[PDB]
Amino acid sequence: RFGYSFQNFDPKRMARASARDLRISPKLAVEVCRELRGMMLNDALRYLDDVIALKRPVPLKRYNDSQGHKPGKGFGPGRYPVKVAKAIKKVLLNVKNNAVQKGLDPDKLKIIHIAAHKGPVLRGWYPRAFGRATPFNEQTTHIEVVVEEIR
Amino acid sequence: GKVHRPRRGSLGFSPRKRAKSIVPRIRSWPKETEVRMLGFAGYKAGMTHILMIDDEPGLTNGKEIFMPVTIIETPPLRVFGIRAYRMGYLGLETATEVIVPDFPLDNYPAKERKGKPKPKMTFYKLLERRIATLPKNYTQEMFEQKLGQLEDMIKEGEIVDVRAIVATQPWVIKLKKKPEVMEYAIGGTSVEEKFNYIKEKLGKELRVGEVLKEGELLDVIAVTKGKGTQGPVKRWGIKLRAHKDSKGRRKVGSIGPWHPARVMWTVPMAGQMGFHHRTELNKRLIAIGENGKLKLDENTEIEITPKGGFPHYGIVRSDFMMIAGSVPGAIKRIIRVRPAIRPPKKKPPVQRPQITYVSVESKQ
Amino acid sequence: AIKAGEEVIFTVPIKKIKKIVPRWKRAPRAVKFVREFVARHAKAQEVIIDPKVNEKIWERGIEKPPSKLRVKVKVEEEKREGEETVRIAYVTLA
Amino acid sequence: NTLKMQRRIAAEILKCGENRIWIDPERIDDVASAITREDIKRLIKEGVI
Amino acid sequence: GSGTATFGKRNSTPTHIRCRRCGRVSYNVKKGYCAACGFGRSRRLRKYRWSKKWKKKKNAH
RNA sequence: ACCGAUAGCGAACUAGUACCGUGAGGGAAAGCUGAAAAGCACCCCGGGAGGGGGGUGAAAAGAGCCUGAAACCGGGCGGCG
RNA sequence: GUAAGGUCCGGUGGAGCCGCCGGUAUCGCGGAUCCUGCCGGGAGUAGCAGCGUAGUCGGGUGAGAAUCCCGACCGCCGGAG
RNA sequence: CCGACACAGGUGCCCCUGGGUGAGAAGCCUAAGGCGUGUCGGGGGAAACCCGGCCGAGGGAACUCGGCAAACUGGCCCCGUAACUUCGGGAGAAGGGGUGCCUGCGGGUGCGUAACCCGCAGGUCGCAGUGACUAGGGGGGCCCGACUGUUUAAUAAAAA
RNA sequence: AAUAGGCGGCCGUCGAGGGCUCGGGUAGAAGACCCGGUUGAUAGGGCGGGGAUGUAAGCGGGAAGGGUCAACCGACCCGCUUAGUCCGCCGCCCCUAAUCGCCCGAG
Ligand SMILES: [Zn+2]
Repeated sequence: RFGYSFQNFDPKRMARASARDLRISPKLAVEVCRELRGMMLNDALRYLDDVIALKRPVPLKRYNDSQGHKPGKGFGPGRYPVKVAKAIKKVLLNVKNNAVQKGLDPDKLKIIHIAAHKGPVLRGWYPRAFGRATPFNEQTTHIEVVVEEIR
Repeated sequence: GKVHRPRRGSLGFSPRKRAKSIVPRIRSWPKETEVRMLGFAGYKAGMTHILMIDDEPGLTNGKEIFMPVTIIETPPLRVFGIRAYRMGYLGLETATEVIVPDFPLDNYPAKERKGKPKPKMTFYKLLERRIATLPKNYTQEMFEQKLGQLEDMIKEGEIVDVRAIVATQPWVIKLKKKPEVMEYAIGGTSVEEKFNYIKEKLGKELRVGEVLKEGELLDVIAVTKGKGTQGPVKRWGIKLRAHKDSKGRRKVGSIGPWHPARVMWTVPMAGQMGFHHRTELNKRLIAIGENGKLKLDENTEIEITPKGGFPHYGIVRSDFMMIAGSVPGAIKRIIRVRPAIRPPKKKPPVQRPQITYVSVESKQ
Repeated sequence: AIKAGEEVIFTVPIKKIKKIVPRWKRAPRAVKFVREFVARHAKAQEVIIDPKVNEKIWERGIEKPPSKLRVKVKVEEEKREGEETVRIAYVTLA
Repeated sequence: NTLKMQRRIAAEILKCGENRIWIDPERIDDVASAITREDIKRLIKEGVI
Repeated sequence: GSGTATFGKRNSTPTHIRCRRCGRVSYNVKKGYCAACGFGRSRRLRKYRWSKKWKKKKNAH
């Protein structure tokens, strides 16, 4: 995957980055992106740091089966996707670098578009009772992000 | 019907859910002619036993018998509000209420910790722990003007009832600082007299000795001890399944027939047990103490607190009541008492009985 | 508090965690409790537990850690890497 | 590297179980540097093993 | 018995080994002949008309 | 006047090959960059995989390479909520 | 155009395609517990217990250490591991 | 290695095994040798409920198709031992008493105050002395088959 | 309770009132709930009270005897000793930690 789903990208005012074939949960990636959308880059990085440190739960709105609630208001199911947070943090650092190279003030960068997709699946099998072999697969994730220097 | 047995448990206490508030509510009040506050509040202290000469009717009349007692400590209540009720379309409605302005607190047990002088507490500072938003720039003139307006409405006749708003004083017994606010009804048949009683007692302290009568029956309201989630065997007392059962023994056998094609609400199930709102009737008031001491024969006074202190509780320091029997709730629980709403035809005389022994030995 | 340089004595009540854990994890749970207690009370970002105190905790096997442990705590400031100042506590027997 | 070959060869040379071989915890670099049976014997003589 | 535990006794001498004539692993070793080409039992090859195996070799089926 | 890569011989290709059964025997899947590799020099970041600039090409058609549908999933937009 | 369906406009694509007359056919998809390929809800759920419940503290390598290496302590098998 | 597997099965436990207790290649502890890979970890009075264990006052099978499961007894020394009988047995029938440690003697084989085993007297502690581990519950009628043995590998072990 | 209630107070047209974070349970499967948070006895530590077992180690003496009837060995007993150990109970003392900090929030 190379293309982005953003329509009106402007190279003069915007920067973009992506990651492909990440070996993380696409569901949790979608959930984290939903929360990161619309935030400033620094705020998003601090958000991810808190999630990684387990100081801040991520709410679950779509994939939340058999998930317990968390202390405070708005919870409701939540969890701490550390691996997803780490990968997305690396992508955010990459896009920050792209903006800096283009010559955009890093303190005014707002995440205008961020999305996650399901990529290719790596197949595997696991043995089970009664001589049956059963699917045992990894689902990879694509991440895309484009930030804009607001004014 | 082949074999018949009474149902397991009572359906009259459903839902068996956690109590709405940890502070018990009183839905009904006794009907009395004497102008006095109908009830009191206190904190559970513990249990002991006494030996006394029985006086109520029965075979054991005039004989020495064993009786367990629950001691509950009762620091005086602060009467700080008056509320008026008019008659609405569907029931009573609150016409208005008025509370006294802030005053210095003269019973706060402050200690001169090194650095800074004594804190110099005042009311509206212990109360904000419960209300959290109290009147600002409130003065005696406006308080008196509001009281006069309330009296004027009473004279006009739109006020059908009046109640007194009181707050506990845990800081006196050094149990905690956050107070508890309740409202109590008053006895009598004239709203004007009830209002005058409350007005005379506004802003003052009230003690058990001034309201409750020794030897009379009461009803005790509190929230029982919490047990958490419990299975049907303990929650409803069902029968254990046969020992050969390979799918468990502490569960109900069948949860319903084929028709109706639904699980009925009357089938025993697991759920919350304990921490329920409950009322127990006809608990006799054996004695009322003062300052943690009980006077027996006007010549020897004994300290109610057992040796080593009450388990899980401190030392009784204020007025306390000795109720005959057991009361719902845990140690330190807030417990309310009201004059008996449903006494028997034949009841014990209203007076302290003859006590021959009080157990003050170590209870731990 | 404890500034860098001086030593203090603490009495860790390991007994507070005996019943909240299965009997056969009490020793490692006690080591973790000691680490948390020392870090919290000394305001140290890191704690270094001596093998001697570890052996004292493990003396009677994995099931019977001592109920109370008297330890010596010495605090220092490293200020390494420039990430503020890091406080390191050292725990020794008695 | 993983100190496996050195431990096995030292046990063989000393005629004892591998669990009875002691390696100086503060000379791991030297022990790993040793690659031959001659080097292992030299370390044994020095007392590192 | 008769299932998983039975297959653990396959550590004895193999029934069939390589055949010098046809090169297939079908030489019954204990009896001394090939179950595919008949080596050690006949001079001529073991060929049957109901069998398509010898046609599969030369893609002539 | 045969089929046009689930078709046509099982095999358009390292196919009677891989693989299954002790054995007799059974037996697949899998074609396509571009006219020309001109198959991305150099720069920033990342542990790396890769990402962003900048180049090549009529067109990335970028080797996971002609066209690129449906089912499914992520985002934006219009309506309901 | 009643219809089976035909034709036109905007976009992608990069080399073949159709109207009419007359013939020919492996000629028309919703089902066969149909066949082949791909993807959904179940689901970030079960499982990663039971027959031997084993790790902890300092140091080391390393971008990265509950899981790798060295020392001590504590344990399992010890007619079998 | 075989069973589709880094399968709790099978093949191969095929050959071999220091010290204490002890009749013992039993159980328990431990030396040598091996392992922490019968390879996911962390939290918790953090419940209900389920699997595997320990104890339960008073009664003692009133439960159940049926004492199913559990429980009683349990090693060793001495006394004592029924109906019946194919005279061999039943039989360890049944039932009763003792058992630790310490201080001194006697005895058997022995050259020996080497080693192994067998009795005797005295003092003494505990609720309990085969103190853990190991370690039978018993008796009386009836039916069937004489006994040891074999059987439906994967619901029948039996009077077949 | 779709007639989706009454009342006193506080705020808005910067801001009352909250959540996370902290020390603990009158509570608890996650959530929720309750008390405390320097306006302090919430937890730990020290001291004191009350408890459960049942008289610690060490030293001194006796002990059925044996021993060269000497030195020494000896199960067990007596005194210091209501001892020693321990406390998921209570009281007093700020000695330690209840800190720094972050985010909704009507208009
Ligand atoms: Zn052959």
